[PDB]
Amino acid sequence: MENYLDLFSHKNMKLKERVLIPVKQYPKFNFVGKILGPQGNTIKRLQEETGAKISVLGKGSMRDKAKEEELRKGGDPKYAHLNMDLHVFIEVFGPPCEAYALMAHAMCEVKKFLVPDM
Amino acid sequence: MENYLDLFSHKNMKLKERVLIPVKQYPKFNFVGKILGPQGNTIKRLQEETGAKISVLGKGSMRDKAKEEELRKGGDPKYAHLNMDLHVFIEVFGPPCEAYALMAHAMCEVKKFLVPDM
Repeated sequence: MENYLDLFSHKNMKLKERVLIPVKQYPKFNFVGKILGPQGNTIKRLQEETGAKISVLGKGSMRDKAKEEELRKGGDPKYAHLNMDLHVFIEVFGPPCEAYALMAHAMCEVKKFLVPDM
Repeated sequence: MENYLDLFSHKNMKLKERVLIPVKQYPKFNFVGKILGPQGNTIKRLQEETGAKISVLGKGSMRDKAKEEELRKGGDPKYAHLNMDLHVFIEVFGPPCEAYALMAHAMCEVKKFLVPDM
C-alpha cells in the first residue's frame, strides 16, 4: 500500500524519474547532442517550458569521452552517475496537482526526444 | 534511488494515489455525497472525463452507517478498507507519458472536489 496524500500538508511533493535514453533502439542517433543542443540551449529551453529540472546523466552525458574518464577516475562522488546507463533525470516538486502536471508535461516533452521517429 | 523507465518496455506503468478526504478542514461538508453524486453519476462522469479509475474508500464511503458496520463485521477482505481514513483512490495505467497525464488530469479534478472553497 501507500502513504496518503494530504492536500493540506505544508510540504511539497517531489516526483522523480530516470528515463533511459534508448541507445539500443537507435545505436547511431546522437541523443545527447540533440537534447542538450548547441551550448546546452535546447535543454535550457526545455526546462523553462516544462517547469521541471531535467538533466542528462550516465556514460556519454558529457560528449567528451576524455573529461568523463578523468572525472570518474578522480573518485569525486558528484560524478558517480558517469557509470550509469545514459538517461534523462526529471525532477519536479509542488502540491500534488501541480507536481503531476509538471511531471506529465516534462515526461511528454522528453518522450518526443527519446522516440525520435514517432 | 529508483528503477529506470524504459520507454520501450512492453509493460504499462501504473500510478496510484490515496488522497485523504479533508474532513478535519471541513467537518460538516458532505464530500461523499458531492463526489458520488445522485446514483453515483458524478463519480461515473468523473472517471469517463479523466480516464482514471477513481473510488471513494474508508469509513463513511458508503453513506449507510449500518451497511458499513455489517460489512466490516463480516470480516470479508474486500471490505477491509472500511477501517481506513476516508479517501479517494486514484488509479491509472499506461506508457509513462499517458500515465502521468491521466494522473495529472484526475488529481486536478479531484482537488476541485476536495478543496471546495478554492
